[PDB]
Amino acid sequence: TPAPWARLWALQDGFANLECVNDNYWFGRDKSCEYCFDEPLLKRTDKYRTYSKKHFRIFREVGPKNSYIAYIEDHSGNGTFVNTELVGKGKRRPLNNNSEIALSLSRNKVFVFFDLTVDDQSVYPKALRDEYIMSKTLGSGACGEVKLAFERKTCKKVAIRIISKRKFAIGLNVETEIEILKKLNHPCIIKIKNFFDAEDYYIVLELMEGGELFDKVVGNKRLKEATCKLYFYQMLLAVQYLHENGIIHRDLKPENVLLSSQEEDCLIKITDFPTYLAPEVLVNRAVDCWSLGVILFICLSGYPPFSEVSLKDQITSGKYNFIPEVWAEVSEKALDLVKKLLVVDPKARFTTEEALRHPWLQDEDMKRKFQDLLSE
Amino acid sequence: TPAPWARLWALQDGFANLECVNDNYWFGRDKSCEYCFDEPLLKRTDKYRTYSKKHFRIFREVGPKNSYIAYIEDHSGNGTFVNTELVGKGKRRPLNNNSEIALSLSRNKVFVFFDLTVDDQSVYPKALRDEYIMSKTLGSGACGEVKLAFERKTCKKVAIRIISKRKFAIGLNVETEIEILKKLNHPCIIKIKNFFDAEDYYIVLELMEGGELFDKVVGNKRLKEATCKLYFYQMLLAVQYLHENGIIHRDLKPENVLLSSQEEDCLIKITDFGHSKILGPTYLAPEVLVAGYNRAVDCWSLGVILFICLSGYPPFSEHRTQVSLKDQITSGKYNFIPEVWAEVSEKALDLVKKLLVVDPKARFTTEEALRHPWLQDEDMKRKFQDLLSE
Repeated sequence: TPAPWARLWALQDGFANLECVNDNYWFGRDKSCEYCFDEPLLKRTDKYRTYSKKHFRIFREVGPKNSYIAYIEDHSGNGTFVNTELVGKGKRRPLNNNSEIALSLSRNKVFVFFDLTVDDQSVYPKALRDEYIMSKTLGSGACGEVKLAFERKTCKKVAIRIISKRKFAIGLNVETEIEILKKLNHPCIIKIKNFFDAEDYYIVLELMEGGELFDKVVGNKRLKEATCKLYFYQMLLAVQYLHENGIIHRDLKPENVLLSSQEEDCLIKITDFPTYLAPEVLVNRAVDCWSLGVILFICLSGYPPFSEVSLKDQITSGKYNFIPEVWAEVSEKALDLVKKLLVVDPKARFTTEEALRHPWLQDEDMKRKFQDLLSE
Repeated sequence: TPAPWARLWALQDGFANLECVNDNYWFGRDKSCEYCFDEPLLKRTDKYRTYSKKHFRIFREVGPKNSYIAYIEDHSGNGTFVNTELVGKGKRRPLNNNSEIALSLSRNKVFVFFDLTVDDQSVYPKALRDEYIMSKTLGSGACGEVKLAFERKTCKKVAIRIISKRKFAIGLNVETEIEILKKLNHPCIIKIKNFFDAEDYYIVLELMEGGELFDKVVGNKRLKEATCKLYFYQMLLAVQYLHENGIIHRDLKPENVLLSSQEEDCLIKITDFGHSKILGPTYLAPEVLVAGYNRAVDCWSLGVILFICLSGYPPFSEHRTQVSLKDQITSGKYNFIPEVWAEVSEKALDLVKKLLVVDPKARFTTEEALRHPWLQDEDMKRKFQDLLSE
């Protein structure tokens, strides 16, 4: 009934392949061994007599996070070698995937071990795997694991984020909340494509092939002012839409402003509902507006307005780090808007509506560009 | 020169095992194929003629998180089957580890594919792997990945947490900060066993075999008052030590009170205190929901951890009638269920109350807690001392 957690592969003929289902396997000549060097083929060998009555064992054990770890334990006298190195008499070590087991001699390769407790797709609710193929981890979010997946038949990439129900289990909520987000229909917002419920919550989301605004801005590179304008415009529309649907972001940053292609001109899409923390929080819509200011500052300049006395002191006093050499090539209007957005007092800070009316954004050409991309 | 990213395993004799080094492999009868069904052994077969000139390909591709993803693409007419299911003519799909490749017939198993992009040792800085064997992921922290590891020779379990230097790369800091935490020497605090620096920061920490206080307290189970007392005593010593070394926790909760074995009586160890400083709510103090008093914050937290330990439920929760969680906390009216508390001592309840006081100036300090009657148990104190010998 149970699925195998490991395959052992015989390298020399006169050895059987093993598929590990039980928790423990002894290898040796002894009749009592779960895996016995007894096959009358192997018996005529002289190196056969180099192997011990009870040579070595492979086994599982519960991992500190309810996981499973495979170990090998050498009990031989002429040695059990793993990837060339001797384990040793009475000694014990973890068994990595694709390990080589040699016996009596380092050169004498016998088995290759494969851990199946990896990709191990049984780990997921069947309803989900019937629909998707779970792939690599894409990152560690504010929720938990976001993993790559593929639609079984179309073979389309999707992102699946995984949150643990154990996380709130001391003393359900998400099910109603998902449906509200699911109804949302706008081309600059991430679509919540699907939703599953097992021991964990799985939330299938559309995957953005272009990745994060962050990457276009890390390493002292900067974006053409017009590209900044395009992106920020879209960011304003996005945030406003959220605000109008009673959602406040609270954690807007380049790593969750997503781009839709490797083309410079393209659709921005927002996700996930301290350099970026508002000063008033360091002491609710204004919060997102401060964030955009920062995102804007970084886009135009290629460096952050506040970096590492304290980072907190700089923010609460609202004296952003202004480098003339970097800003000289940026427009007066662009600089102006940034300043309006980076205002300590939230009652003074520009609102998104005020930002959209700001002169810097009065570009009927880039507005048309945005409209074009919606056709794309 | 390059290491193989996959092994293919021949299931039928008259087929070679393949070790994938190149980015693309075509399988087929055709001479041009990187893997050719041509061996004069295989040629006499009748099912040999069921295979296509250009049957299928296996290949790599760069993944979104700088990853590599292995795909199979069927180009046959009689089919390429993967784990029983037909891929299909012109079709393409990802190749999971331990996949079975059949050809022409579902039953006709030929290859088993093994992905080697499965945790490899060489992804990490050599200095580290010379010392440790990297194992399974233990979780995703406030830092990044915490993984299981083993000391190369002793074979002792350790936890290694991995943080990315790319994370702050827009516009080093951690190196000086680590040394301060490294000097800390108290049995109820996690020891920072070692530290490495490559493209990523690796921080080797001691692994707690008992996991999180959280697990012993989730699902309506509760702990014997004496076990609460043992744990909480240790928690007080731990927090006091931190406070005396100028570190305020700010995020004390069951998920970061660690236990040292599956035995009920055992060492508690605390974590994420400067790990909640390396990067820069049931447990949030009411005053934070509204200088050297920032300590009260940790003291409120312990009251909560204490409440939960003795009762098996939280002092403040979310319910659709009692309005906000914030309202309950700021007004300090914890949810008291007589049926649950009847078996808990008066003194224990007393201390909880002293810790759960809205005004920080009134709240018990850790010194005040330790002098509280509930904790005047010379027997449990001796127990603690015993475990230090263990």
